[PDB]
Amino acid sequence: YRHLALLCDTMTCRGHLMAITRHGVNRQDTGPLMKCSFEETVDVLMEA
DNA sequence: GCGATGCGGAAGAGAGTCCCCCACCCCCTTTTATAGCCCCCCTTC
Repeated sequence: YRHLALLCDTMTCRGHLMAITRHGVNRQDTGPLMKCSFEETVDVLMEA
């Protein structure tokens, strides 16, 4: 359960349903370098 | 009467898995020697 509970917590820790796509994982306030390694490498870095 | 605006729906992006003018050079022409090559007309039968 702890593995399942951890995934659900990360998807709801910010008070809204956060998808595990780029639209939810890159929107969270992480560093641009982490975001660029996931998806949208240049668009993420251009915005930063 | 006289304007002014937010939301749903549709659309659309965006990401993942040629013709002319201006130098410069060559050939036009003439002379001559050389000789193989080849076109053209003539001649043969």
